[PDB]
Amino acid sequence: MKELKYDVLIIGGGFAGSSAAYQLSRRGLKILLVDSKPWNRIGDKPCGDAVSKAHFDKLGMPYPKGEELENKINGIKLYSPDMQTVWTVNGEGFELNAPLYNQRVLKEAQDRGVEIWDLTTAMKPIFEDGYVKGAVLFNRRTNEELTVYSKVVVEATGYSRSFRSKLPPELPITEDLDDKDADVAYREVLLTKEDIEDHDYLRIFIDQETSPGGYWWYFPKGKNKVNVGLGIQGGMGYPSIHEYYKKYLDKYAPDVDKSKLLVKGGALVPTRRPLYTMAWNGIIVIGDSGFTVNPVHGGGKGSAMISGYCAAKAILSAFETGDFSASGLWDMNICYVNEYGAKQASLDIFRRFLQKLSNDDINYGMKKKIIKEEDLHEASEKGDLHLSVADKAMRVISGLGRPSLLFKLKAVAESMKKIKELYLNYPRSPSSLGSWRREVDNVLTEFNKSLS
Ligand SMILES: Cc1cc2c(cc1C)N(C[C@H](O)[C@H](O)[C@H](O)COP(=O)(O)OP(=O)(O)OC[C@H]1O[C@@H](n3cnc4c(N)ncnc43)[C@H](O)[C@@H]1O)c1[nH]c(=O)[nH]c(=O)c1N2
Ligand SMILES: CC(C)=CCC/C(C)=C/CC/C(C)=C/CC/C(C)=C/COP(=O)(O)OP(=O)(O)O
Repeated sequence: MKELKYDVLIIGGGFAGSSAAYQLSRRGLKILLVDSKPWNRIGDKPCGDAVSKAHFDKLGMPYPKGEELENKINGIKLYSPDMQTVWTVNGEGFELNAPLYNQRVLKEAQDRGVEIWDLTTAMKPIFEDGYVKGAVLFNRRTNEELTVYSKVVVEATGYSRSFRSKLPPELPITEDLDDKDADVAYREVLLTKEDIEDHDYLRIFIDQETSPGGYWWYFPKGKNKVNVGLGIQGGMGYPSIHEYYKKYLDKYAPDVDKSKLLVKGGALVPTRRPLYTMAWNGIIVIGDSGFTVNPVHGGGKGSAMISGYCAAKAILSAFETGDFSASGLWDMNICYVNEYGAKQASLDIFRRFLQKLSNDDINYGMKKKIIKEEDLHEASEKGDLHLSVADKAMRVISGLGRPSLLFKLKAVAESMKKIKELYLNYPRSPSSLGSWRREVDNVLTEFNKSLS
């Protein structure tokens, strides 16, 4: 078959892949990005389509404008299980037309020298001499089966992790996902009968009975259009998520016009710390494939762009040292862990705590205000549950006279702090990875026991 040579092959054109291509463009490298979907459908994976504005600023990512921005967001309303307590968290964000913005990032990258092949699937990994050296591609637009050699492969295939799962299991880059370390999520976009009240605010409903292990949401895409859905924890033996959706939709969205359904669908959502290493010999993994999703609120589009940024930086470093080993690409880990990874690890622990709380716990915690918005902002943005904040919450929890998991909040905060420092001390070289990973596992397995 025909053979082509590129500096970098990016597999997947989602938020992760497109950002990597964008950040790498116009810097002396010959880059190819491929995606199985047609151009017009790239980026249309079921999503809430809510992304913080801060991510676009930090990474120098172009703001979503025109038809790419459906609704401006100025905050989030958080509802208690009994709907009695409502927390308001202010902050600027965007409700996106995800495919439209995704395709512009691709189009701009293409205008900057990046070659993009749609309707192209990476079938077989080229793994020779202990290295990832490219992939076999099938372009069904031209019915060609091409062999493409690259110095670095950027695996950005989303939750399917379809490419790296075909690599030898001895590679640390083939680390798989535990069922309980993920959520299944489902959403629909419908027009509403009445205009949406406070349509510039997202709505999140916490309820372990209507959405166990996750939450319900109501994300306005306009004055009369809303992205409504839910997420539940996988590996728990829960019935189909659509059973939950169909049963409790009217409670969280009584205003929707069910005859005006625009889109519907669901997918898997990783909810844990990222891959212990997101780089190895000749390969970097980003996005959902590298588990870059926020373990608490399930947001992954912002951190996917971050992973693409770090992938670009690491690859440039590799070419400047002529070293495409794990060691040569190791800055990928250092960059991402400091930018978002260390936060994920802390929130990974906090998630396990939150998912085991009862509705009574959450009702009590919110009504009695165990934490304030100043620290809630600090919590899900820096991953830090300050010990002073936990102490203040524990003094309130001490007023509870019934048995509750809430009483372990101080211990949870200490565990979050411990694993946070452990990730900030990420191994400088691949030779220290195994020792560090086992130390992380010990912290996690210990914490799981402490919740019982
Ligand atoms: C229902 C629901 C709701 C939400 C969310 C998820 C879900 C399922 N998330 C998470 C968010 O959707 C997700 O984390 C990111 O879109 C991940 O971006 P990626 O580019 O990694 O994956 P993504 O799946 O978007 O990209 C993968 C791409 O690779 C392609 N591909 C796969 N295998 C291939 C192969 N072998 N060859 C070629 N191409 C291949 C696919 O075709 C696809 O285009 C979210 N996030 C957030 O921040 N805000 C929110 O509101 C939500 N809400
Ligand atoms: C539904 C699933 C699976 C995930 C959703 C993920 C979420 C909640 C995304 C919300 C993103 C968004 C639009 C946030 C806007 C509201 C907000 C509190 C933003 C905070 O970000 P910053 O702008 O940095 O906050 P500051 O106000 O401190 O600057």
